Amino acid sequence: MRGVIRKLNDDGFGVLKGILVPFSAPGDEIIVERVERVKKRRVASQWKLVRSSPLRVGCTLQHLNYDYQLEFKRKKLKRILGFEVEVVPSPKIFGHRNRIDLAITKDGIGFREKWWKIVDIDECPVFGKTSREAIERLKEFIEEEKISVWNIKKDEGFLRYMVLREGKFTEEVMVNFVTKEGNLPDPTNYFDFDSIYWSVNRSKSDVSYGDIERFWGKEFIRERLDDVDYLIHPNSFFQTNSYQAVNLVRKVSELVEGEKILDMYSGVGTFGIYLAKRGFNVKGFDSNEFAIEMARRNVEINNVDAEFEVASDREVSVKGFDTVIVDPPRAGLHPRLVKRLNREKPGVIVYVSCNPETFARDVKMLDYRIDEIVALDMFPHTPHVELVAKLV
Ligand SMILES: Nc1ncnc2c1ncn2[C@@H]1O[C@H](CSCC[C@H](N)C(=O)O)[C@@H](O)[C@H]1O
Repeated sequence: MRGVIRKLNDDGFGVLKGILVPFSAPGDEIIVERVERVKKRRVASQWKLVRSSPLRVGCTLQHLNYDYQLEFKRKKLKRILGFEVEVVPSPKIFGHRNRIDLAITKDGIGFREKWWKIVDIDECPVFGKTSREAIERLKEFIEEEKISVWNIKKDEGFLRYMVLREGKFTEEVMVNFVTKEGNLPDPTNYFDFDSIYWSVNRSKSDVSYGDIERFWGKEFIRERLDDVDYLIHPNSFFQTNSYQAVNLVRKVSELVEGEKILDMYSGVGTFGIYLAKRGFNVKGFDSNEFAIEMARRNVEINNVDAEFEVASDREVSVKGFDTVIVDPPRAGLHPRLVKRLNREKPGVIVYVSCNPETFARDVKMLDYRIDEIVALDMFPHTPHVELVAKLV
């Protein structure tokens, strides 16, 4: 119950002689007051910081100097994968995030702390100054139009979330008001952003997206990575760190070989479209219809020639490609896809993953070795990292 934190575990929690301590730093001198058990482990729920570590300044690592965050990620990857992996710093570590979902509740605007309690905020520094402006306009909108907001105790109220998105390289901003059934007052006199959306979440789930009801201004905003534009819709996924996303698409384009590329699990075509712009012959697949539709829209606005189709990893053919890129969901690569890759043996596989343990698992099953690998800090202030591996 007393001692110095020696390291962080893989979720970012301080390790003191096999008790866990959240938001602690190696080198912290602490006294553990209260313990609790979380999945058969002792977790320090009340502790006293006696001496602060010199490493100190979802953001569970935000109390740590950035260089130490990167050191923690290097060490974690080496533990999981078995060897040193370079970690590329995010070009920016505040203002880098291009989407935030703010809950709008009786007792404040921000996010759940103690799930029943809201943390009220005036700005979100990882998103940047646009959030301060949106929040301040939102308060005026709510106040002057007397808008009913979420009462979390009863789960009643009209307005639930304000989701803010922006293109870091285009300066376009989209705001999306997610509500229950109702009538949203005209938001046009309160916001000056390029796109304003009203979405109605008609399910019982607490979610920060819903059915598109109306938009004012642009139907889509854009983000731009180098010379490639990507349409952003309230309901479509896009890498959340625009600055690192630039390094990620460049890195993928550098690792592929040949001319014929498969962009497997393409989503909205982040890799495939960038590669088509660079002159590759690209086909991409994803099981999500809406994502594929966005990828097709992206092909059009960039005037490239690439094809995207909806298919499951259980069925996709990998025949006839020079490089196959895979960016699988949390489950990793379907076993049938691994069999197909083993049989067809494309010259190069590029595997992108923010789940190092699943990557490590799948690579053992593939008849390939790691030729090159780097991690990109896509997720500053969290324990997560994005790996990009070239397999041959
Ligand atoms: N069983 C399956 N078969 C094919 N696609 C799947 C799948 N399960 C999930 N997906 C898709 O797998 C993708 C993983 S995220 C991939 C991100 C994409 N490369 C981008 O840059 O934006 C998602 O787009 C998801 O819709």
